[PDB]
Amino acid sequence: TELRDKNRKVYSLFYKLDVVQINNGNNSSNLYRLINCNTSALTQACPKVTFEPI
Amino acid sequence: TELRDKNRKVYSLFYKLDVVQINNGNNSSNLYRLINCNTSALTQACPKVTFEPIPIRYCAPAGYAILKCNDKEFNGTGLCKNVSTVQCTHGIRPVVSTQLLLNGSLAEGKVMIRSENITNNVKNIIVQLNETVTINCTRPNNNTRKSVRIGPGQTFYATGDIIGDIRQAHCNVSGSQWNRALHQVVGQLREYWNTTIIFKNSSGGDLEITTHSFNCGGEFFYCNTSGLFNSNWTHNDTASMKPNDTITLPCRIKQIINMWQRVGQAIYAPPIQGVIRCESNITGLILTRDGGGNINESQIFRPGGGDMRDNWRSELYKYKVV
Amino acid sequence: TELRDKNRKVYSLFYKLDVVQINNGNNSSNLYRLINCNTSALTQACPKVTFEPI
Amino acid sequence: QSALTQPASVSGSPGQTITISCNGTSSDVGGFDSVSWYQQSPGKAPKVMVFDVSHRPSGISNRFSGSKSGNTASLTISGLHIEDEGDYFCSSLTDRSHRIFGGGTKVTVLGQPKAAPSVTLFPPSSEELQANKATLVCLISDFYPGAVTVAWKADSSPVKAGVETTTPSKQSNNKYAASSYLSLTPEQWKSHKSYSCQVTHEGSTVEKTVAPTECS
Amino acid sequence: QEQLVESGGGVVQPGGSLRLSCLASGFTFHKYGMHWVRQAPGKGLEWVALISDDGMRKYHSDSMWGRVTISRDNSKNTLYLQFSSLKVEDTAMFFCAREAGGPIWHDDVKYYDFNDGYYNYHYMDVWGKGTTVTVSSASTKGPSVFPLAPSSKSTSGGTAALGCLVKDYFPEPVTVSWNSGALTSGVHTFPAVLQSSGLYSLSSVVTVPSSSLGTQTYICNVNHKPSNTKVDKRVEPKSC
Ligand SMILES: *[C@@H]1O[C@H](CO)[C@@H](O[C@@H]2O[C@H](CO)[C@@H](O[C@@H]3O[C@H](CO[C@H]4O[C@H](CO[C@H]5O[C@H](CO)[C@@H](O)[C@H](O)[C@@H]5O)[C@@H](O)[C@H](O[C@H]5O[C@H](CO)[C@@H](O)[C@H](O)[C@@H]5O)[C@@H]4O)[C@@H](O)[C@H](O[C@H]4O[C@H](CO)[C@@H](O)[C@H](O)[C@@H]4O)[C@@H]3O)[C@H](O)[C@H]2NC(C)=O)[C@H](O)[C@H]1NC(C)=O
Ligand SMILES: *[C@@H]1O[C@H](CO)[C@@H](O[C@@H]2O[C@H](CO)[C@@H](O[C@@H]3O[C@H](CO[C@H]4O[C@H](CO)[C@@H](O)[C@H](O)[C@@H]4O[C@@H]4O[C@H](CO)[C@@H](O[C@@H]5O[C@H](CO)[C@H](O)[C@H](O)[C@H]5O)[C@H](O)[C@H]4NC(C)=O)[C@@H](O)[C@H](O)[C@@H]3O)[C@H](O)[C@H]2NC(C)=O)[C@H](O)[C@H]1NC(C)=O
Ligand SMILES: *[C@@H]1O[C@H](CO)[C@@H](O[C@@H]2O[C@H](CO)[C@@H](O[C@@H]3O[C@H](CO[C@H]4O[C@H](CO)[C@@H](O)[C@H](O)[C@@H]4O)[C@@H](O)[C@H](O[C@H]4O[C@H](CO)[C@@H](O)[C@H](O)[C@@H]4O)[C@@H]3O)[C@H](O)[C@H]2NC(C)=O)[C@H](O)[C@H]1NC(C)=O
Ligand SMILES: *[C@@H]1O[C@H](CO[C@@H]2O[C@@H](C)[C@@H](O)[C@@H](O)[C@@H]2O)[C@@H](O[C@@H]2O[C@H](CO)[C@@H](O[C@@H]3O[C@H](CO)[C@@H](O)[C@H](O)[C@@H]3O)[C@H](O)[C@H]2NC(C)=O)[C@H](O)[C@H]1NC(C)=O
Ligand SMILES: *[C@@H]1O[C@H](CO)[C@@H](O[C@@H]2O[C@H](CO)[C@@H](O[C@@H]3O[C@H](CO)[C@@H](O)[C@H](O)[C@@H]3O)[C@H](O)[C@H]2NC(C)=O)[C@H](O)[C@H]1NC(C)=O
Ligand SMILES: *[C@@H]1O[C@H](CO)[C@@H](O[C@@H]2O[C@H](CO)[C@@H](O[C@@H]3O[C@H](CO)[C@@H](O)[C@H](O)[C@@H]3O)[C@H](O)[C@H]2NC(C)=O)[C@H](O)[C@H]1NC(C)=O
Ligand SMILES: *[C@@H]1O[C@H](CO)[C@@H](O[C@@H]2O[C@H](CO)[C@@H](O[C@@H]3O[C@H](CO)[C@@H](O)[C@H](O)[C@@H]3O)[C@H](O)[C@H]2NC(C)=O)[C@H](O)[C@H]1NC(C)=O
Ligand SMILES: *[C@@H]1O[C@H](CO)[C@@H](O[C@@H]2O[C@H](CO)[C@@H](O[C@@H]3O[C@H](CO)[C@@H](O)[C@H](O)[C@@H]3O)[C@H](O)[C@H]2NC(C)=O)[C@H](O)[C@H]1NC(C)=O
Ligand SMILES: *[C@@H]1O[C@H](CO)[C@@H](O[C@@H]2O[C@H](CO)[C@@H](O[C@@H]3O[C@H](CO)[C@@H](O)[C@H](O)[C@@H]3O)[C@H](O)[C@H]2NC(C)=O)[C@H](O)[C@H]1NC(C)=O
Ligand SMILES: *[C@@H]1O[C@H](CO)[C@@H](O[C@@H]2O[C@H](CO)[C@@H](O[C@@H]3O[C@H](CO)[C@@H](O)[C@H](O)[C@@H]3O)[C@H](O)[C@H]2NC(C)=O)[C@H](O)[C@H]1NC(C)=O
Ligand SMILES: *[C@@H]1O[C@H](CO[C@@H]2O[C@@H](C)[C@@H](O)[C@@H](O)[C@@H]2O)[C@@H](O[C@@H]2O[C@H](CO)[C@@H](O)[C@H](O)[C@H]2NC(C)=O)[C@H](O)[C@H]1NC(C)=O
Ligand SMILES: *[C@@H]1O[C@H](CO)[C@@H](O)[C@H](O)[C@H]1NC(C)=O
Ligand SMILES: *[C@@H]1O[C@H](CO)[C@@H](O)[C@H](O)[C@H]1NC(C)=O
Ligand SMILES: *[C@@H]1O[C@H](CO)[C@@H](O)[C@H](O)[C@H]1NC(C)=O
Ligand SMILES: *[C@@H]1O[C@H](CO)[C@@H](O)[C@H](O)[C@H]1NC(C)=O
Ligand SMILES: *[C@@H]1O[C@H](CO)[C@@H](O)[C@H](O)[C@H]1NC(C)=O
Ligand SMILES: *[C@@H]1O[C@H](CO)[C@@H](O)[C@H](O)[C@H]1NC(C)=O
Ligand SMILES: *[C@@H]1O[C@H](CO)[C@@H](O)[C@H](O)[C@H]1NC(C)=O
Repeated sequence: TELRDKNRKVYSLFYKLDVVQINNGNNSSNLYRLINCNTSALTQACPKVTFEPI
Repeated sequence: TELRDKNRKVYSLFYKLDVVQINNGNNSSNLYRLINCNTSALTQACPKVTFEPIPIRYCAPAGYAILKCNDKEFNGTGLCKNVSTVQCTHGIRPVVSTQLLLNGSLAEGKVMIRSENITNNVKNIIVQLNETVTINCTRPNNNTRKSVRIGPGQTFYATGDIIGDIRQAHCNVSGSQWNRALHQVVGQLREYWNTTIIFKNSSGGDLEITTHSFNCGGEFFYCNTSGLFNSNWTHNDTASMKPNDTITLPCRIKQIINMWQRVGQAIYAPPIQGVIRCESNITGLILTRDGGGNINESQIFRPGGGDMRDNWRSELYKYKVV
Repeated sequence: TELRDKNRKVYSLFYKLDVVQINNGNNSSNLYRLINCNTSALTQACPKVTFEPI
Repeated sequence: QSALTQPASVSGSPGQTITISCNGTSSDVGGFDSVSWYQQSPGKAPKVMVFDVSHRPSGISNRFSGSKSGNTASLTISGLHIEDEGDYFCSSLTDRSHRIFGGGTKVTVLGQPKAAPSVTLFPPSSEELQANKATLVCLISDFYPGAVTVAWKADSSPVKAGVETTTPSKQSNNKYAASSYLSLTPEQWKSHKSYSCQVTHEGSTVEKTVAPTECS
Repeated sequence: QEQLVESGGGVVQPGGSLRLSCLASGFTFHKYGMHWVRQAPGKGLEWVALISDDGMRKYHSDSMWGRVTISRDNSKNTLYLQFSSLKVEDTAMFFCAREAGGPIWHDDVKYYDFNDGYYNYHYMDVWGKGTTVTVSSASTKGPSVFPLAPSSKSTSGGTAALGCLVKDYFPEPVTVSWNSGALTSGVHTFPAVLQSSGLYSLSSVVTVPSSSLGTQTYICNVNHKPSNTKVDKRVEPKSC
């Protein structure tokens, strides 16, 4: 949450290509990891900026 | 703590304005959150950096000059002949304030008045007096500082337990010279009339416009502009000069602000330990005419401090880059 | 770990001068703080950049 | 469905340590460690004394602690305070996410000595005989703790029909009282030469006898 | 503070229904999965029902399953329980208890639900006022008072005990006094035991000296308020 200690679980929709099932366990079992997080950091793409040609 | 695993709960002093209640347990020891944290970010104010205004002089490059009109009657825009070419402007003290100007060069000879469009009441009426008056907003009781280390070299300057009786910070104004300056102004305010005017207070809105906000050692002093409109120089100015008013009035204090409506990484003003006393001259005003007023019967004026740029061009009407 | 919440107890080796005991460690294997952490921060030395003179 | 079983009541001296222990099953106690202990004082709604058995809820001092062993839970209290009196109930969450409460244990601070019950037996009054009814009232009174068992019998045979034993009700003098009722007919009352009420407190025991006797 | 108040409970008969309403204040009731509990006469606590924060799922004891249906109202900040096919065993005080605070705690970090919901599945931290419900099959009837003759409660010292047995009355309670409330020492009224005929019975007993009989007169004033019946029955040493 906006405060330090306050947290909360929330749901959304995501694709399969964004993450991969963590193979450390038996199977996925609702357990995934980002493909790019373990390699480097990640930040948003500033949605007010688009990616159209000029 | 500077260690990752170790934390610590510690107490200090904070204001009510700096936070808002949440978890609306309508009244049982309700919790509070910072007003700027929930909407934006926050950082330290770098207490070693000061906040007082120094006279700034803006110099022009080669191939350019600064033409000044030394005529005292010369209004904002118009033609002028008494020319003075200069390379750097007079030292302007950028007093960050609303509805008032402090420590500025006086418009000697006569009170100067300006406005974008006199017919449009919404436009700001700039004023520049010809005599100063001491306005003293003050927190006499001392402050306290406590450096609580949050990280490996990161520390916050919290307000510790204050020593002695914690008297509320308030403010003072001398009514004699203020009423004299008002006499001069209402003598100047006659655009087409000889005696009719009304002075009311602000209509309400943003907190900075609702009061006279300014800076004092980093502490954002929101001193109240309520003793201003309590006067009627309608018919007899001497009738309004006879009630002297040594105005002792309230003045609130704030720690955080969004500068220039920049709702971002705000700054917490740090402890200022020692007595705080902002005594200042007066040089001018930024008033506004009410929309709900007749054409010729009486124009109601009231303080307005929305556009901060109006506070800075008060002395730049003399100069112009050429 | 590379994951956010995941933590792993891994072991390494530190110099004797780079740390100092804490918590009133009269005689025991008490914890150890860094000599410069509580004074200021610390970051990696970018090992690809060598510090030799030219 | 079966409540977590614990003793009906216990007691202890001021400051004396004690430990209630309630039984359960593996589906609720051994399957998931979310076992709690509530307390209800006479004249008060229930209030939680333990949850998260190795931790305690709000308003609970360090005197109260909890432990678990397989299908059983235990509530330890060292330094018995005056506020510790009341009925404690252990409860556990089942595998079906349902809750189940315990049988109950009335904790009380000792300081009241134990007294024997001044038992008596009222015959069936003439106002009842004329109304084609009869009733024997075995009155138990002035006994502590509130654990007595009443039984009825004829002059030589037992009596089970019509028996209605009342629970021990706390008297105004901090002791207990009760009234067991045996409903009979006038002919049945006059047939048996004498009825008797046998009442058993803690280990010592008492009995009262009544017989029909017609007079002026 | 965070307060809960039950209402709607009252005397009823089996086979009907009942609407127990639990109002709440002092917190955001929109996501607090409440708990309906009952306490019967001479019995411990017994869980009745539980509802989730969003009302999606719900749990009822297998004994009370089917007879009761639980629901929430976030607009009213209220909880509701609708009964059906009431049983005489349902005689109890029903309470409406909260869940384990707003968030769930772990390692000093607090987790709220989806859309910042106040969810848990844990102990019940807060309990409500409580409302009584008395399911009974017998019909309303006036009482029958009879005098229990002076019986020696203690052999030594000469301590007798007079009584007045009230029986065959319904519904509870029955007030009794001795000499219009003047005599109070030794007075004791027992709880209304459910007779085999569906009616109720108790005994107002008074312990006095055995020598006080004859000189000290005793008249027990019984008053069954549900039936609005009143009597003043005398007690004396049995002549027979
Ligand atoms: C700075 O951060 C800390 C970090 O949490 C934070 O601490 C919490 O502060 C709040 C507000 O004051 C406390 O709320 C009160 O807590 C009182 C007692 O709480 C006990 O129970 C807590 C809940 O237990 C669960 O959660 C923990 C994880 O949090 C979990 O491990 C447990 O197993 C269990 O599931 C518990 O957190 C807390 O822990 C302390 O004590 C234990 C020993 O018991 C110790 O081992 C811990 O290290 C820690 O010191 C504690 O045990 C409670 O009485 C109080 O209740 C009020 O409200 C009710 C009505 O609801 C009234 O009837 C009553 O009279 C009280 O007025 C309230 O709930 C919370 O407990 C703190 N938790 C911790 C872990 O410290 C600080 O608040 C933060 N600082 C600020 C300024 O906010
Ligand atoms: C992605 O796919 C996943 C894989 O399917 C989805 O998860 C779940 O997978 C399960 C795989 O086995 C699916 O199981 C099936 O469920 C079928 C439906 O069973 C219910 O309905 C039938 C009637 O059609 C009923 O006979 C069943 O018993 C069951 O409902 C019963 O309902 C009553 C009344 O509500 C319950 O009674 C409760 O009693 C207690 C007291 O004891 C309280 O009083 C309660 O308040 C009260 O409700 C009763 O308990 C309940 N029965 C049981 C056993 O709990 C079934 O016919 C099939 O044979 C098969 O078993 C499962 O349906 C599926 N989930 C869903 C939601 O479909 C996953 O959901 C999906 N992802 C998403 C996002 O949906
Ligand atoms: C990120 O978001 C996910 C999704 O919301 C969270 O997932 C769950 O989070 C909860 C809360 O942290 C976890 O709860 C804990 O579960 C563990 C398992 O407990 C028992 O239950 C299972 C199922 O019956 C048994 O098989 C198992 O053997 C255990 O017996 C325990 O660590 C905890 O239980 C103990 O603590 C509770 C206090 O809440 C006590 O009341 C209990 O008696 C017990 O002593 C706890 O219940 C849950 O496991 C998570 N599930 C999954 C699939 O991840 C993540 O927690 C969340 N992470 C963060 C960092 O926010
Ligand atoms: C994946 O999605 C399912 C289904 O969620 C439902 O469908 C989605 C497409 C969205 O429209 C969601 O907004 C919607 O809820 C999640 O399961 C759960 O399904 C139940 C259905 O019975 C949802 O119940 C609702 O609860 C709200 C609030 O209590 C009520 O007002 C509604 O009337 C309804 O009963 C439940 O919300 C939903 N859970 C969540 C978290 O949305 C499933 O959880 C999800 N997957 C994951 C990993 O979260
Ligand atoms: C603005 O100027 C005024 C006047 O100079 C200051 O007023 C001061 O107000 C305080 C509290 O209201 C007074 O304290 C009390 O004074 C009385 C009378 O002397 C005394 O009996 C009490 O025990 C208490 O000390 C104080 O006297 C008063 N000043 C004077 C000179 O009388 C005010 O503080 C100034 N500052 C502002 C408004 O910020
Ligand atoms: C606002 O503050 C200014 C100063 O920053 C105040 O002006 C000063 O007021 C003091 C008295 O409070 C003056 O000192 C006195 O002067 C007289 C002579 O006039 C002398 O006899 C006394 O012994 C004492 O020294 C001081 O001269 C004066 N200075 C200036 C520049 O005006 C002002 O009064 C304050 N106004 C309000 C409304 O608080
Ligand atoms: C700045 O100062 C002005 C006055 O100097 C403050 O405005 C005044 O505030 C008071 C308190 O709210 C108003 O009093 C009112 O009195 C009526 C009497 O019936 C009562 O019903 C109201 O509830 C209220 O208490 C007063 O009218 C008002 N205006 C004046 C005096 O012109 C203002 O609040 C101050 N602002 C700050 C930020 O300090
Ligand atoms: C500023 O104050 C002066 C006073 O020093 C005002 O002058 C006076 O104004 C009053 C009316 O307000 C005049 O009274 C007149 O009385 C006659 C009856 O004798 C009546 O018929 C008139 O209609 C009027 O009411 C008074 O003569 C006049 N005196 C002087 C010496 O001028 C002045 O009017 C005030 N300023 C403004 C703009 O009104
Ligand atoms: C504004 O402040 C000035 C101070 O510079 C006040 O002037 C003085 O005002 C008082 C009355 O408020 C006058 O009092 C009178 O004094 C004479 C003796 O000179 C006495 O006989 C009277 O009975 C009365 O007490 C005082 O003379 C006067 N002094 C001066 C130099 O003007 C002025 O009155 C204040 N304004 C208001 C509206 O009160
Ligand atoms: C307008 O001009 C006046 C006068 O130049 C400014 O007054 C200044 O006010 C501040 C506090 O508000 C004073 O700071 C303190 O000064 C004492 C002097 O001993 C020092 O010991 C403290 O450590 C602290 O620095 C300052 O001295 C004072 N006078 C100056 C700067 O000449 C006023 O601040 C100006 N207006 C604005 C909005 O800045
Ligand atoms: C992570 O640390 C915890 C806590 O141990 C302390 O902190 C360490 C950083 C180190 O300084 C230790 O010497 C300290 O004693 C380890 O301990 C367990 O943590 C888990 C999770 O909180 C908890 O459930 C267990 O009860 C803890 N057990 C003990 C004996 O403390 C933990 O093991 C460390 N992580 C790993 C992956 O080992
Ligand atoms: C997969 O599951 C099997 C059986 O549960 C287990 O023996 C094995 O260790 C699991 N694989 C892992 C943990 O990689
Ligand atoms: C304000 O508090 C009262 C109790 O003090 C409560 O009943 C009321 O609901 C609260 N207001 C709101 C808007 O919840
Ligand atoms: C014109 O400027 C000169 C500068 O030399 C100054 O002395 C003079 O007073 C000015 N006159 C007017 C009317 O501004
Ligand atoms: C100040 O200006 C007013 C009007 O603006 C004028 O009447 C007065 O004489 C001026 N005073 C000076 C220049 O000292
Ligand atoms: C001022 O505004 C009025 C209308 O509000 C307009 O008629 C007039 O021309 C304007 N004057 C100037 C100088 O802009
Ligand atoms: C309290 O005020 C006095 C002035 O009287 C000052 O000397 C002292 O430093 C102040 N205390 C602080 C800053 O802690
Ligand atoms: C000025 O006069 C008007 C009358 O038009 C009055 O409403 C107002 O209150 C007066 N001003 C003050 C400060 O009293």
